[PDB]
Amino acid sequence: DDIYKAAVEQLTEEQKNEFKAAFDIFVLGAEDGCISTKELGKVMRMLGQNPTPEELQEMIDEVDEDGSGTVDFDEFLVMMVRCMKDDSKGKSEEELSDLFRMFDKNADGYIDLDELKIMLQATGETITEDDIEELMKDGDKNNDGRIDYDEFLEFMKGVE
Amino acid sequence: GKRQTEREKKKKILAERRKVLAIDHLNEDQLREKAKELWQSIYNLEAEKFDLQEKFKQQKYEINVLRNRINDNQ
Amino acid sequence: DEDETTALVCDNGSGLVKAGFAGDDAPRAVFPSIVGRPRHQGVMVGMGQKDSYVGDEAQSKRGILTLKYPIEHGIITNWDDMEKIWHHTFYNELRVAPEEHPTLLTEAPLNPKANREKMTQIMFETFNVPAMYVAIQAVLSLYASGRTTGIVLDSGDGVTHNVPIYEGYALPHAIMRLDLAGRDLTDYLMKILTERGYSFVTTAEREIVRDIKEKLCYVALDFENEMATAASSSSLEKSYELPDGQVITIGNERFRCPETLFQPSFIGMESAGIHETTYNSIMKCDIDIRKDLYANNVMSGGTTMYPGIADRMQKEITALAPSTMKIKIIAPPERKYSVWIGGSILASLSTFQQMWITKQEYDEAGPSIVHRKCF
Amino acid sequence: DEDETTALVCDNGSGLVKAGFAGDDAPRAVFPSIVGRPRHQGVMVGMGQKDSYVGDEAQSKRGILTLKYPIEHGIITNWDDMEKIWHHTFYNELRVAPEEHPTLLTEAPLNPKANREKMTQIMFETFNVPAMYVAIQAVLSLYASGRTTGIVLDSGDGVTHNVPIYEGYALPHAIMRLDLAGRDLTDYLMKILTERGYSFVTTAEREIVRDIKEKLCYVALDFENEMATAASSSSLEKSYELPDGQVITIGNERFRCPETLFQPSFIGMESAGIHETTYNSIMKCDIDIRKDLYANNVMSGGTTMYPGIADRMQKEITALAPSTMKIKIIAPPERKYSVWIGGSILASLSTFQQMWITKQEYDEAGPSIVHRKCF
Ligand SMILES: Nc1ncnc2c1ncn2[C@@H]1O[C@H](COP(=O)(O)OP(=O)(O)O)[C@@H](O)[C@H]1O
Ligand SMILES: Nc1ncnc2c1ncn2[C@@H]1O[C@H](COP(=O)(O)OP(=O)(O)O)[C@@H](O)[C@H]1O
Ligand SMILES: [Mg+2]
Ligand SMILES: [Mg+2]
Repeated sequence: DDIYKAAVEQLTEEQKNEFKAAFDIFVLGAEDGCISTKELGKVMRMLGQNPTPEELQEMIDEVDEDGSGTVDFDEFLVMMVRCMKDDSKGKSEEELSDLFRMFDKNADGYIDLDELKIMLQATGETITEDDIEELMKDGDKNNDGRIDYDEFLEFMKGVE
Repeated sequence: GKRQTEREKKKKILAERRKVLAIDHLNEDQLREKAKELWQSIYNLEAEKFDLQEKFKQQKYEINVLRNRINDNQ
Repeated sequence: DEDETTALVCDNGSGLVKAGFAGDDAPRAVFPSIVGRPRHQGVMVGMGQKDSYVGDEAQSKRGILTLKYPIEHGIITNWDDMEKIWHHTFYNELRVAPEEHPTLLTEAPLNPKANREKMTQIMFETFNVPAMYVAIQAVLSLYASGRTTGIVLDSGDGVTHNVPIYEGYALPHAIMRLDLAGRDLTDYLMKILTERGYSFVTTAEREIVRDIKEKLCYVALDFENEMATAASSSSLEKSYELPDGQVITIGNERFRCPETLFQPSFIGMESAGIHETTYNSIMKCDIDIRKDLYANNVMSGGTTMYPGIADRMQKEITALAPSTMKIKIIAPPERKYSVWIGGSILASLSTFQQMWITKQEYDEAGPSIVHRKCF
Repeated sequence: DEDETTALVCDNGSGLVKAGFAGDDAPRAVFPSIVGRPRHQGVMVGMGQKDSYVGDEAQSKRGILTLKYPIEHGIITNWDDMEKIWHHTFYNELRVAPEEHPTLLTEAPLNPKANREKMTQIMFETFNVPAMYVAIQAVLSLYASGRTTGIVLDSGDGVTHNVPIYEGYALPHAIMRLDLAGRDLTDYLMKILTERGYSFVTTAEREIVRDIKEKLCYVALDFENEMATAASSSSLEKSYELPDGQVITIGNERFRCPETLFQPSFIGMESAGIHETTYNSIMKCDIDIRKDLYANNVMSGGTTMYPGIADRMQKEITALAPSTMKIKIIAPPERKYSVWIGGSILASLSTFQQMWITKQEYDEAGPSIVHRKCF
């Protein structure tokens, strides 16, 4: 699926290398190599965060969808990418404001829907309905008809 | 009030920035090397004048950004 | 900002400020001339704590601010207030820098010459406008009507001016200013509503009652007969829904409030009604053209949105003047913007930049140059 | 103790003391404001024989101690009692030394200025807190709601305060204190239970009956009709299991006890119900914003855990005020901690240390400096 490679792309190499070499703190010998779900909470204490029963149980629910009682390495990477939200070691904002200038091609102060449609089709994918619809739900909150720099920053947080 | 301050602050700034040449005594070769240097200086000044103009336009753009952030605020 | 260096057009009308760009049909930033100031001192933190509040911000924050008028009947209180409101208009509302656009301004009729000299000097020092021109709102309303003959009744919020102009020429000898305006209207209505049981002093209720004047007020065709029939007048009596939700009912007061301008003896003015002021103005000048003045009278101002001024005007002038020639008033809809439109008209033609008041002329001759550059 | 020098956040609410560290979500040490003293003298040895008993220790030792209130409706009895309870809170309960952490405290609305000056002076001399700040609980509850507009109903255990604040500005001219609170509730319930056959005077039964109020009490939708249908009401009548094991049954009293705040004439107050006190408070201020006050009312206090205040509140205000705009109350669960949360919020931002009340300012200007440093 595309979530596995998106998690690959949204996380830096040093972080994931340390994550895996440090997950290898539970394995000791003559083991399957994949530790029980609950032990995952313990590696998190090593990470420096102090999560809570609500998030812990939810996050537990975020692994092992098919119901094997065990976690693989790709689910491991997607959950880790889904845990700390400080992606890209802090997404920038200045060049991003330049990119805000980029979304707009009529120099008005905001992003028109037509400008979004041309921007999206310039990638190579055409327009489908769920695309723009979901992109609007992600970007906007009150039907203001445009994407300003706050909604701009919010929508793509962590994305490189 | 401030009538002379602004004018002579500007003239003072342009005096420290620019360099004055005792052109009358300048020798043949000296006119050569210096008019080359002056033309190159004007070249660089126009270069980052154009840079200033562009970046003026973008700072206008971020004014646009912030003023729209304000008008939405009501 | 437009790519072209077109001029700024700003009408600082006595009661409303309407600003925009030249070549535009309507002003972009239009706000009332009220200014709000923090009623108390600062102890809280995290938001607000700003001194000057202008425009719709102050309109929303009317209750928390002492509402003050930087100008009343032309008199200037504090130039800093104009400085701040012009800053707000140019940058927060017009999103324009005055460095690259000359300004055409309109001033109240017969404004002080000392006022002009001080305002121009503070303007030129504080701001960096390239060029200047200021004109009387009378000729601006004339331009909006586009007819060189007529007498202009400018009904601002501080003064009402009657100015005759024949074939595009000003007649200062027959120009008069009357101290009756919106302020008086609100005051008189305040005292009548006090006699109706509702007694308020603060400015929020001032705006509420001027809104009532905008919506429900009549101009009585016959005064005492209409109060006589307004004794009961269940149908004729009219009600308003105040924003708090209470229903406030008013009857004869609807046409007893504007009547005071016509009948100043209600609250004690030696001057008679404004129709008398137009009448005297007319006869002061040569007899012959007076008929044309009768037939070419124009009325201008935000108040003109009310009904009843036209019929009353014509009937009383016909009563005073002989009824041979037919008198008819002209008043285009939304004429409170008309002055600003005329400003755009001034910037339309290519001769207007022959007499821009540039920076160097002011630097040479000081403010005094305007004494020779405008008139 | 945290390695960082973060501030102390302590809500000395009139009825509960909730203390902890800044940056925390909930106070760590929360105890009622009762204080127990030895009912008799010392002859035994080997254990106990300690004067002051505070917190859960006194709760367990309620029977053996005379239970006294160091504060009632804001009035201060003995500063030594506060000294001891603060010692207990800081060292035995919070395990913190006040030397290295500035303290943010919350005080009951409209507390005496002399009370503030004496408490601050004894505090600074007795303790070694580096810096100080004290604030009214009204703005703290506002911060917990996170909305600058609204009227706060603070229902403590000694006083109920109604305070309007519009756009984060206090309105002392429309703030009132009512002497009805938990004490009154317990008293009235005591007399009704006396008329039910059970007559107790001591404080243990006071806590039992306030627990009954916490568990079983109703707020009657219609009063006399509900006693009329509560005549028999086998299903509607509700019982409680007292810790001794006896089953005590109460019917209409469940909704006849909180009703007294709404109907003070039951035990003789000139002031009408607290809804009238919110109503008058609202009209005292300008008319226009009153609608917003109607729509932005907030209620705070430990009592708010009871059901029925919201429906009664809205219905009666809609009965008193016009029903055009919709009135809705907001009350987050577990709002008795909310004030303390707001204290943490105050320590969250980096501007808060600009106005810490340091030791040297107090040493220079005495206690009087607070008169200029807080307000
Ligand atoms: N839409 C409207 N309908 C009726 N009256 C209005 C309206 N807008 C403004 N006014 C009145 O016009 C007055 C302001 O007059 P103004 O137009 O500023 O005079 P001037 O033409 O000298 O600038 C205000 O006091 C207000 O009562
Ligand atoms: N969990 C609870 N449920 C119901 N009522 C409570 C609860 N906890 C405390 N109370 C009531 O709250 C009162 C104390 O109010 P308090 O919260 O101290 O007021 P303030 O908000 O002014 O500090 C006590 O008299 C008690 O009856
Ligand atoms: Mg006018
Ligand atoms: Mg309380």
